Parts: sequence; C-alpha cells; structure tokens
Amino acid sequence: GSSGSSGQQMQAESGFVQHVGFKCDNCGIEPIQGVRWHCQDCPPEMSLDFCDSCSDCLHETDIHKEDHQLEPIYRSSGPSSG
Ligand SMILES: [Zn+2]
Ligand SMILES: [Zn+2]
Repeated sequence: GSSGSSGQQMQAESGFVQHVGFKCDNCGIEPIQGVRWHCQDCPPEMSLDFCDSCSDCLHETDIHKEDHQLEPIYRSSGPSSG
C-alpha cells in the first residue's frame, strides 16, 4: 500500500529524484519527479515513461499495450562523469 500527491511548486529539491528529459506519456508531467515507470516490453527506441501518479494507469499505443510491463525507476542511473 502506497500513494502520494503533490502540486507544482518547489518540487525540484531535496525530496525526490528529478528525471530530466523524461516526460509522462499519460498526463504530460515533465520533468518526471519521484519514480519513473519505464516500460519493459516496449523497445529501447520507443521506450515509454510514466510518473508514479500514472504508474497504475493503462495506456495503449501503436507499440505500447496493456499487456506490457512497467519498471519503477526510483533514482536515475547514468555515467555521472567527473
Ligand atoms: Zn503522469
Ligand atoms: Zn510498452
């Protein structure tokens, strides 16, 4: 059991992961804060991303479908050069 909500203010700050570039393909929230649900079924090119809010939502597109699965991405993992 888990569920959280928030508006649009002082969001980008010590509290939740701020994913830049990734936008929710459900509501349209970008950047995506918190956990970024990245589809697993979809290809690496047509990879989708849903916000924790739209994590329990169902979206079906040309490629994406309801059967497809989603991966809860808490923190963003990259090269972190430097
Ligand atoms: Zn959303
Ligand atoms: Zn998919």
